[PDB]
Amino acid sequence: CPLMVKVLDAVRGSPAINVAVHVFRKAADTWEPFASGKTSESGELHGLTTEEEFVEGIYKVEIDTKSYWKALGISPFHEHAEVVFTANDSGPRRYTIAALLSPYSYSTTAVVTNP
Amino acid sequence: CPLMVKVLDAVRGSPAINVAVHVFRKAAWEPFASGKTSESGELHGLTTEEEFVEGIYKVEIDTKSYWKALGISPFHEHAEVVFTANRYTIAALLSPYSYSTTAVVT
Amino acid sequence: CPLMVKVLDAVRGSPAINVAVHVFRKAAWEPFASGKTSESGELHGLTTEEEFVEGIYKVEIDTKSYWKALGISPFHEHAEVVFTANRYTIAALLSPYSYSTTAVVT
Amino acid sequence: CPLMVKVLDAVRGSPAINVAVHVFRKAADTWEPFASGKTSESGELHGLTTEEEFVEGIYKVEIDTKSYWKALGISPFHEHAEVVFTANDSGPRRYTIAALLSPYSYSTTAVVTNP
Ligand SMILES: [Ca+2]
Ligand SMILES: [Ca+2]
Ligand SMILES: [Ca+2]
Ligand SMILES: [Ca+2]
Repeated sequence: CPLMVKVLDAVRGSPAINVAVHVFRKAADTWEPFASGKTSESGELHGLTTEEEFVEGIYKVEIDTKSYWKALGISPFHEHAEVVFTANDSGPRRYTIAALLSPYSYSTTAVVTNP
Repeated sequence: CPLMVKVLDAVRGSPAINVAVHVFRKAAWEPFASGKTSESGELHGLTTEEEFVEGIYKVEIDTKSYWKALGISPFHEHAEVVFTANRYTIAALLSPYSYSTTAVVT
Repeated sequence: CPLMVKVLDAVRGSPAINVAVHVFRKAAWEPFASGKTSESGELHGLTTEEEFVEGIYKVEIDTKSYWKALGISPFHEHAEVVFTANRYTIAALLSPYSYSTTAVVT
Repeated sequence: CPLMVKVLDAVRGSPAINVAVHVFRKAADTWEPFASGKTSESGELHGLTTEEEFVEGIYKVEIDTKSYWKALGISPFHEHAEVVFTANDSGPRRYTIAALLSPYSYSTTAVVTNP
C-alpha cells in the first residue's frame, strides 16, 4: 500500500471515522481525480491505490472536514484539509499522511518509507 | 486588518521570513490578496474591510521555497488552507515533513 | 519581555482568556513566574531580563480549568512545557483531547 | 493493552525510533515510577503495562526528546514532552497517546476507548 491516510479527532478523543478523503493528481494543463475512500473505524484509509497506479506527480489529498464536523453537530471552520506534495520523484516510495483535526486547526505530517 | 497571516519555523524556532502567501476566494479561485512575510513572520495589509466579504477563502503559503532557501528538502508544496468566512489571524507552524495551521477570530 | 505566553483555543477559534500559567526553574522546580492570560490570550510581564538566567524551565498552563469553565470535559491536566534556555514566546494551541506547543525566539 | 504511545518525527518524515518513554503515577504525597520503554521501528510502544497494574490515578508520560534529537545531530529545545492526565476515573479505559515531534514544537493527542 503505497498511500495510506490516518485521521484523528482532537474534540472527541477518537479516530475520525467515516471521513471522506479525495486524492487528485496534477494534470498536464488542473487537478484530476486519482482515488478516494472513507476512513475506517480506526481512522485509517488503506487501499486507496496500487503500486501500478501510483506514478510520479504532484498529489493533493483533500480530507472532508466540513461534513465530518457538521454530522457531529460541531461548527467547522476549514472546508477541508488539503495536503499537496510531490511523490515518487527519485523513485517509488510509500507515504502515510496523518492528520489531527479540530474545528479551527488541523495538523498534518508525512511518513515516507523506501519499500 | 481583517486578515493577518503569521508563519513560524518549528525546526529553528524562529519566525519564517520572506515567505510568499497567496489568498484566493472561491468564485461562482479568484486571486484575492498576497504578499511576503516580514522579519517578524507576519503579513499584514492583505485586504480591507470592503473587499473581505463572506465566502470561501484559501490561504496558500509557499513553504517549499522557504525550506529550499534554507538548504532543507521539504515534503509539501505549500501549506494551502481553506475556510469559510462568516478579524481573522491565520497561523502556520512549519516543519520539513509537517505543518499545522490555526485560525483565531478577534 | 524576555518571556511571553500565548494561548489559543482550537475549538472556538478564539484566544484562551483567564487561563492560569505557572513557570518553574529547575533547581540544583522553584516557582519562577506566573499569571493569567489577558483578553488577547497573552501573558506578558512574567519576568525580567535580570531574573531570567539560562537554565531549564517548565511552563505549565492550567488547561483543565479552562475547559471546565466552558462546560467541556478535557483530557489533560495541564499542558506543561519544558525547555532549556541558552526573547522567548511560548505558544499553546488547545483542544479538549490535544494540545500543541511551540517556542519562537526573537 | 491499556496504554500505548506512538511518536512521529516531523524533521525526517519518519517514525521516532528508539525514543525513551517514562510513565509516572502521582503518589499520595510526588511522581512515582510506573512503567517505561522504547519506541519500536514503527514508532510505537506497546506492552508498557497491563490491565491489572493500570489503576486509576494521575499519570505523566515523559518522552525523551532531548536524547532523540541529540543522537540525530539536531538541537533540541524541549527537554522532554510531558503529557499529564487522569486515567480510569469513571472506569477502565484504553488510552493511545500520539506525539509529533519537532525541535522547537510538539503536539500530542489522546485516543480513549472503552474496551
Ligand atoms: Ca523524477
Ligand atoms: Ca451569510
Ligand atoms: Ca551557557
Ligand atoms: Ca473514580
